[PDB]
Amino acid sequence: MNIFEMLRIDEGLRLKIYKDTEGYYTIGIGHLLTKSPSLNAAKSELDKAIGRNCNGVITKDEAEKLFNQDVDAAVRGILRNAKLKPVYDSLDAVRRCAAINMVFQMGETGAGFTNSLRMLQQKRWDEAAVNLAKSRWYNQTPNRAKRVITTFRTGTWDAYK
Ligand SMILES: CSc1ccccc1Cl
Repeated sequence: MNIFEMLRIDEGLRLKIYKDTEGYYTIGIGHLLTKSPSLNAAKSELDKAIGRNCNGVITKDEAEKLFNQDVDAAVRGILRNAKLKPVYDSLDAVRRCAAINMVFQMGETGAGFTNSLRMLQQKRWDEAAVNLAKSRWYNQTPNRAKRVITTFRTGTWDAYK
């Protein structure tokens, strides 16, 4: 298990434009295209991302390439963020995957987790797990949030096996 396998489980793989759990146009392994309601706007973002005229459809290789870029962007965003980096650097490798997973899903802005971050940095795992669940995130995607929270609570891959 690694961050790629973990997010591939959580996001699935679809080769044609779809809507995510929030109703936003997406493709591949959870690659957000746009929050605009315009499918044409989403198709333009897709063509820009892939470098060719895609008509809303990509190959598996292209989906995996976008996915690698997206995971890397989440990691680099953590490392550039003065609030997130110290917490991330305090974690073991398995829990770092849970952190990347959250940033992939919600972005750096998706900021309100200050108290959870403090508990995680303090290694108060059960308390952090309780706090993480008091969130729109948990209520709207509870099965995925439960898996991520179990990963933070235990430092194991048990929720994904
Ligand atoms: C909200 S999860 C997270 C994100 C960035 C760095 C560390 C953590 Cl625990």
